[PDB]
Amino acid sequence: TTTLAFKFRHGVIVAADSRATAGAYIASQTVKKVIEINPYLLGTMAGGAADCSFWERLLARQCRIYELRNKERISVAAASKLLANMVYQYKGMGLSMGTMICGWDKRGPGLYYVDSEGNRISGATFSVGSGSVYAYGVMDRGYSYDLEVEQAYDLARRAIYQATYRDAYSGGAVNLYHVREDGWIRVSSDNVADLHEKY
Amino acid sequence: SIMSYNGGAVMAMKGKNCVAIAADRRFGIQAQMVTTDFQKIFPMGDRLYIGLAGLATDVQTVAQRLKFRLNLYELKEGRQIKPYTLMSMVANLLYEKRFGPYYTEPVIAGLDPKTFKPFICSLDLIGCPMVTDDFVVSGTCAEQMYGMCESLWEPNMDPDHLFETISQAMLNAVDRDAVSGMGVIVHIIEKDKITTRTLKARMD
Amino acid sequence: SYDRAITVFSPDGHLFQVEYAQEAVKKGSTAVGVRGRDIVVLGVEKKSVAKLQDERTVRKIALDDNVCMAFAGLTADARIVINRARVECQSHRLTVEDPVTVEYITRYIASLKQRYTQ
Amino acid sequence: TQNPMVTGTSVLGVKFEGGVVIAADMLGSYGSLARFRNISRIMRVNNSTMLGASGDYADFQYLKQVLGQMVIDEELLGDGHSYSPRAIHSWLTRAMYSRRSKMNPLWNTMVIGGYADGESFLGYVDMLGVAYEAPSLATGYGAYLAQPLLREVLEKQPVLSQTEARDLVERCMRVLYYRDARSYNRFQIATVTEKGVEIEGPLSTETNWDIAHMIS
Amino acid sequence: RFSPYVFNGGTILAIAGEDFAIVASDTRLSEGFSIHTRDSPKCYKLTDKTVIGCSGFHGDCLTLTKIIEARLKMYKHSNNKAMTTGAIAAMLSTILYSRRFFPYYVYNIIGGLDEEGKGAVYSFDPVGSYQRDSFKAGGSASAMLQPLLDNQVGFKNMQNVEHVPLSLDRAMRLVKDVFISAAERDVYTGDALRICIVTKEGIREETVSLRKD
Amino acid sequence: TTIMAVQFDGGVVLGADSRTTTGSYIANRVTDKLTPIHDRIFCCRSGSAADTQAVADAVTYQLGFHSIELNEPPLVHTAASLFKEMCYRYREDLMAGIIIAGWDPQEGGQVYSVPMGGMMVRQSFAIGGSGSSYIYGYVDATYREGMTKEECLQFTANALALAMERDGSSGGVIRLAAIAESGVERQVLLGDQIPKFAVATL
Amino acid sequence: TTIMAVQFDGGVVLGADSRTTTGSYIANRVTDKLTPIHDRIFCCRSGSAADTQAVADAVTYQLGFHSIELNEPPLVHTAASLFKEMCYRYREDLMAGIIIAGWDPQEGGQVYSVPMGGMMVRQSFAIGGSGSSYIYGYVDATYREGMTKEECLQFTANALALAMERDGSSGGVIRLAAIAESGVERQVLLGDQIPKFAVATLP
Amino acid sequence: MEYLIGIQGPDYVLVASDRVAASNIVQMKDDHDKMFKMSEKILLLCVGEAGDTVQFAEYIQKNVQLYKMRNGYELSPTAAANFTRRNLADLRSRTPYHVNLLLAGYDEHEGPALYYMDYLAALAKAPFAAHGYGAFLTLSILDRYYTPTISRERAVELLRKCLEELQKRFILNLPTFSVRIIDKNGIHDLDNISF
Amino acid sequence: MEYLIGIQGPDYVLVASDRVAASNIVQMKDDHDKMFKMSEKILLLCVGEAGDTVQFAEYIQKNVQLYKMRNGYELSPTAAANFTRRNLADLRSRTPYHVNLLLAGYDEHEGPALYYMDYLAALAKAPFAAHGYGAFLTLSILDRYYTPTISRERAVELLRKCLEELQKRFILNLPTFSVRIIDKNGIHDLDNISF
Amino acid sequence: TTIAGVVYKDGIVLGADTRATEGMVVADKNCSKIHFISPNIYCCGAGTAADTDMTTQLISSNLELHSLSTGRLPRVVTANRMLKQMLFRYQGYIGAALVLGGVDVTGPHLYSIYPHGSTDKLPYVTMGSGSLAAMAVFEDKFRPDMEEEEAKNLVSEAIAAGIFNDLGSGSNIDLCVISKNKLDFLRPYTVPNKKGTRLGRYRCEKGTTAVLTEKITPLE
Repeated sequence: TTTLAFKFRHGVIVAADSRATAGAYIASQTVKKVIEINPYLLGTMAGGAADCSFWERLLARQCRIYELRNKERISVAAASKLLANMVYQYKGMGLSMGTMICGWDKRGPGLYYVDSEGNRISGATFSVGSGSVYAYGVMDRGYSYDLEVEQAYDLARRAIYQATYRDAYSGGAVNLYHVREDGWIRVSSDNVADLHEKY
Repeated sequence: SIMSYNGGAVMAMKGKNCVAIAADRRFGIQAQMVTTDFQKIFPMGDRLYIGLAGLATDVQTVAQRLKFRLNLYELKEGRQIKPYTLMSMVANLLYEKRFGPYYTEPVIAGLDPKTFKPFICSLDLIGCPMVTDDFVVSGTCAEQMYGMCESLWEPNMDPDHLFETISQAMLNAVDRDAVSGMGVIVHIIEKDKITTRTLKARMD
Repeated sequence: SYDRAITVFSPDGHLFQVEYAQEAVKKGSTAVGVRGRDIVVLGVEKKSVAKLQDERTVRKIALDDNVCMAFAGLTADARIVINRARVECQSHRLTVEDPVTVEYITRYIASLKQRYTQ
Repeated sequence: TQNPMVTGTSVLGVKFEGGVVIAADMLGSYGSLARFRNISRIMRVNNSTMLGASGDYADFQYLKQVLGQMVIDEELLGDGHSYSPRAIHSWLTRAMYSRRSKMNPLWNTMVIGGYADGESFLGYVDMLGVAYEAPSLATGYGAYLAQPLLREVLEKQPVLSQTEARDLVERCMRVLYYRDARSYNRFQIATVTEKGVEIEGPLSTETNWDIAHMIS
Repeated sequence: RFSPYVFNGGTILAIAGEDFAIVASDTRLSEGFSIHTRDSPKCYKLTDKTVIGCSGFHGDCLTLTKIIEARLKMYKHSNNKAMTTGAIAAMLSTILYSRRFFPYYVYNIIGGLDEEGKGAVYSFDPVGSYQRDSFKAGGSASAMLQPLLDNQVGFKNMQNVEHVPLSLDRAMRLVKDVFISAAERDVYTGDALRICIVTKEGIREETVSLRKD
Repeated sequence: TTIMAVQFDGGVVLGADSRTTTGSYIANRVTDKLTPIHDRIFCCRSGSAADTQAVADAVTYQLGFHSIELNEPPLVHTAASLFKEMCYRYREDLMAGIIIAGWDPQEGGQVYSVPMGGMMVRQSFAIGGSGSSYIYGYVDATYREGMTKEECLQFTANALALAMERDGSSGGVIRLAAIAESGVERQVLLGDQIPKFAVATL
Repeated sequence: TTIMAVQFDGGVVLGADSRTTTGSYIANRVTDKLTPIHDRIFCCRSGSAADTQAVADAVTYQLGFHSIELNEPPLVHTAASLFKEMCYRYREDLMAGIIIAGWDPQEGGQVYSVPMGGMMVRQSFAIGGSGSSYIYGYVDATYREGMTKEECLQFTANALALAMERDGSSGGVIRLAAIAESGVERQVLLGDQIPKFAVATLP
Repeated sequence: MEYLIGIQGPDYVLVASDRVAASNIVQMKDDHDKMFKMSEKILLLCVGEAGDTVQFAEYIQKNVQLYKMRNGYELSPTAAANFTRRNLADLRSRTPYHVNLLLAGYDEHEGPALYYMDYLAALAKAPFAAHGYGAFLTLSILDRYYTPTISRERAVELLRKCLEELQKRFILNLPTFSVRIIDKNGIHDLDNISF
Repeated sequence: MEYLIGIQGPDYVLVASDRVAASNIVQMKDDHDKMFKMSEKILLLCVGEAGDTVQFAEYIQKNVQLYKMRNGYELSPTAAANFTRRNLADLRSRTPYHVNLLLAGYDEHEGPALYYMDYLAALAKAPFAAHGYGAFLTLSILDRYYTPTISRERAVELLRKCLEELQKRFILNLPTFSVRIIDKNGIHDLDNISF
Repeated sequence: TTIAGVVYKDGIVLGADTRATEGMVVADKNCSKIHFISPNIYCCGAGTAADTDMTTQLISSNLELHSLSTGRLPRVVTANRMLKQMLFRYQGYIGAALVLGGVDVTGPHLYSIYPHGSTDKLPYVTMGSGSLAAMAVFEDKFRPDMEEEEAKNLVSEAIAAGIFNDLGSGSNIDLCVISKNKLDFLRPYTVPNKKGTRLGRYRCEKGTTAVLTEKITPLE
């Protein structure tokens, strides 16, 4: 399990692998590790799968209620804070979550880290997961604010590739999403074994 | 588990007048991969290899003491070792540490140097000899390997199709194991030659 | 507790206590606010001026840093509604990390006046 | 309940052509002691359902109370409906599982037998709610010692006459008396057929100790 | 204090086809070293377009289906139609999650048709995450079936192979072969094989024996 | 597990059940629990199944070689002291309460209770095993000083039958032994020959 | 701790020791262990010392008011069922095995063993306490169908004296009680009056 | 482990905090703000167990702002510090907050006020205070050079000596440091001290 | 925790090590040498549990010198690494040596040799290797940029990128880094890389 | 693990299964659990397979000493003493519970040896996980002084019931017949369980698996 996302000049690039494990046994290789919140927001999967999925689905319901009542879409700073207030109450009961909220609001790009430990921080770059430490090294050596879009695609896929290469627990398919001002669009979906031939 | 700290997975499979033995190449520490060219199958003769999975330090410890005893054997006797004798020697060597056991489950695959009958066997981590006529597997993804080899094995195969079934068994087994994989070597032991091959595998 | 129905329908569609609540509006102080395009200026009437008054405590005009409001009628009800609106505005500041819009707290006060008619 | 103290061992059961026969000893052990020697562990619920329970005995008497008051409150209406044994089995599955969900189980392992609409019913409920039917059932050490004889006879001959099933039960109870440490040579047999529920007992098994002369 | 789960074994198997869904299961029920019964099917027909597979603790396997059929008949009252396959999956995800902190130890695999006449297999965890797959093995013997289906359905690690679509006659033989392979090596799977094929005409059954030991 | 020895004039009467359980499954229901340490000296085995057979081979060895050298039938007190030394020397790795009974020409019929600890004490009767707790009160009430051989065989059979009735870890057949100057006379009470006590019915 | 009740024709005979220990120090050596729940119904207290008084006060409360309402002397089976219900309802926090004995005009002399669990079973004789293990085998051998009153009093005194001799947690005086239609006759056996069994001395 | 430091002067309080947010071997934020504005004359420095910190700080913050809305004036730093102490103390409950706190405030009538508080909610007013394992390395320098009449340039110099002690001796990588000062003119942001 | 890194080139090995010795919150030594010279063509890098490191390394070192005294020539790095592995594995005794090792050597038949070894004494020859929690942060960049034919200045640049990642992301203060290169002319010391 | 034995009129009949499991997976299908020890003494080994393997090597070796030394065929009680002394000396840490059956000059004997060194002499034994199911058949059907074929069918039926009613056993029935006048090691005797026929064929042709490197090493 390795997920990363980073802000830059033309929006947010979100990349994720697709391996879910059961101990040493690999259960699946087609896990959709970026959960689609709404036409403008994305959430991420690290740690516990259902713990991520239920709270982000209920957050999508919450922000749709807010769109119906307040007649406007939700900001990142409000929605991620509601996710933090949902997951803060159940500290210490055994929950496991690592998430990134990615959208486009009036502050521009949005990228906030919220977990089941309760942490809530901003930042320009992030990476969460078991093989996340390998993703930081490949990500930060090419990262700057002035990245071009396709070079950002190459940096995201290369960092997830090296993270999947070193981590035994990470793998699957490198899924790549791009949130822009007019909405999020799917970039590509690529197997690791094809990119080993490419790289 | 202590066996699964380094990962690892080795299997053998019997063919008509040939045996095949293949081991994974990942040397691991529980999550961190370190190298991808770890040697587990060692030659103990012209047509006799031994494969050791499990804790990768006990593979090298048992294999160095085994080569120490086997060289004294083959210098004192004046013949190459028959594989059943090598099975009894490795079971003796592991059982000498009964209550201090090495964490390796060796598999042995080779040919009798006179009759050229195919032989395969495996052991537990403390020295129970298990001579089977179809296949023996060893390592952290044992269920995947029995699942592949129970359906893919058929008796009396030529070395080409034996290579094909052991390659498909290894490659489909280790891609459902997190802590194994990262490349595989395949040794085909024939009467007149040894074929050493490495395969295209997933590197994640 | 006490759970009779006070506001009940009359023989022709007139919640009597809602009519009388608007009577209680009709004798309060008259208030105006006029919107300019970069200012909003409020004007409320005084009651019984009484030159011994300390003017500080009789002010009729901040729910937040950005919003104030005018009223008419029973003064204690008005102070109650302001103390409901202020705690709702600061809870909104707690949950969204943005100051309130005027529609949110106006809809909240508009529903608060109806929930106590039923 | 966290501690079973007064316990009952194996209860058998097998379907036969026209009904169900279940059996159980009459012992209530207290640890190793044979403390109570004349208790009945078989309940007659109505004219077409009987019930035998292994494990903790106080919880069996609680179920006797509740499931007797249920059929009495059914018979007070007098509309012509009676609980089919499948209904009592589903009720016990829900009661045992609902006690399990409160982390407060009823420490039993029960066998419901009955005969309704001409069809024999034989159903198992344990303290977790694992519930199924079978052509023959056995709880406790009967599941290892008397269950193999029942299924070995049932493989050759799936339809049993009444006396064949009764002797098969007696011959399994002899095995349990030879090889269970908590059993007792004083047992009951309850048989439900078209005519209703009978209980025969106390019975006894006749032993053979000719291997005692086979030491040297 | 009352160790509240017992692993009652069993494997289930579902394959989503082009216009069908096959669901298979063993019928052996176990408890450690014992065999309770040899005819206890794990495939439960929900509606005309969906059959569900159960594996895990058997008491929760009974309780959950007694919940699901009640929820189906509540839906058929309040909405005047039968549920779709995706609606059943989305319902059961909430039902499994609402027992978060005392989970149903059940691995659910929903097989059936969607509204467009294609096969859909929805395989769940005990805590309610779910995903759509083409094929899935679950329960006890999943590690012996899932690499072989990875070979034969996804066509991985094969060169020079035509990726033919999923026909019925090859898929049925695949289900029988993988269960013979599971019964040869896993102790928990055996004694029968109950196969439910969901097509547009209805649901039919085929029974094959396995190893008795 | 219920063993019992009773001293009478001219010898001792031993008794034992025949049920050896592992957990609550009867592993052997015809177990012989009287081990000849010499001709007329029997030891009884209650507690750990390994230790009471493992020490008894060493004591049989030492006592046989001692009897060969001293040119005599060996004493019962000697056979008790060879257990009192050894079961004390390994007492933390043994769980062994032995009841040694036998005869010697020098001091007659003798019953030595060696409880778990490696001490030694002669008693007029000794009961042991898991079931002895249920028949302490019987034998304190029934024992009269100087019973005959047949009276003692009926007393041992009754006291064993009560413990086999009440204790679930005891049962089977009653194996008796009457050790005297004339020799050892063993007998087995099976089925109807076991003394029967009617249940407290109604 | 050794309590015992024996059913005979026309009533029951109860018996109890009088030694209450905390650890291995005798805290009270004249303890009265027979509690009157009604006029002719006695319960016996073995196990946790608090519970067997605290439940018994509630059962005495319910049973007296029930007897006043029904205008009837209350049954022994009623007094056993009020324990079987309540000791079962709190069985995780009680350690209580009660032996209820008594008389009623409707069914005569009755002895109900309520073991630790909240069940109920009528027996011809019941023994309880820590010392009862040493006198199971005596009373299985000595009991005869239909003993008289004085034979029951001697049988209860002998069976208690054996357990007081063998069990270190039992001793003191033997407090008997014979409950019948004529009433309750209590008596105390002290010193020489306790039936004596000579030690198995060496000859 | 997170670091805090505050110095109370004659008519000012100088506080500083580390600007790092870490996750178990790596830092995930290098512009992390641990200073939350309570009102115009009061800051609360907040470190400790993650999640408890921000929830507790914002819950206190909206009640301070709510008091300002209800009354039209600010809490005194004594009143807000005792309020925060009371809310942290109500500890033995089902909601314990393992938070470590410094509060700096300026009052019209009492002047500059600095309050130390641990996760027990023991409230101690001090002329200077510091949290973290880095406090053990720099309260000695603060005991060495602090006088009650330190003017603010000697305060930034002594703070620079303290953060250079963090750079030289302390084992955790704490490279960038945010500093603010409070006096009668409100809150003032100063330039970040970097290494 | 201590950091090691080694890069094996076509005819050279570049190794580097952190120069810090710590104690529980503070560092006691900022010129700590973890590079122990075994002979003219072999270095042994030694980190791990304190006490076991210097004792194990010097006990190997006197036997590596002793073989040269008895024989008049050097151990090959294969033989010395297998000897070190045998003494570390000889584990299932009482005496634990919980040491993390790198052995770099140049043979005069095989060229440059780099050996990885954990506390289990699992011996794995690698083209590059690293110890510590910083290995989790830097081996990925090593997989990103390493080719088998890296010339030595590009190897200094790739090392410097890894050390800047230690400065940027890693939470322990690792400011100064010693580096040596082993060649056919013996051991070469380079300038300390500092931040 | 299901092994059994009976004492019949002319000797000992031993039986076994062949399924050996590790974890909860079948590891071996045709494992031989009837060990050779002497020409007359065979020793079924249950429990820890490697410990009973080296034990029935070592005691076999010591009996090969002793039969050559005395020049006579060894007794059962000799192997009994050696087993109980070694297994008591290791205090049961050898996890081997044995059935030591043989025929010597005093007729047949059947001993069951528990790992701590306690020995029982029995007319019939069952060991292993499926010991209770075969013990049921023995308590139902055993008689003293049975003939050869009745004893063979009895042990085979008991091993069959232990195969069908246990997960821990299966896939073959081995027997052994020991007497004064004959030794009949019937391996296997009956095969109650049979692999099903594979309906599909999965034979991968040459070139199906991609190859990266290849090395041909010729030999003589």
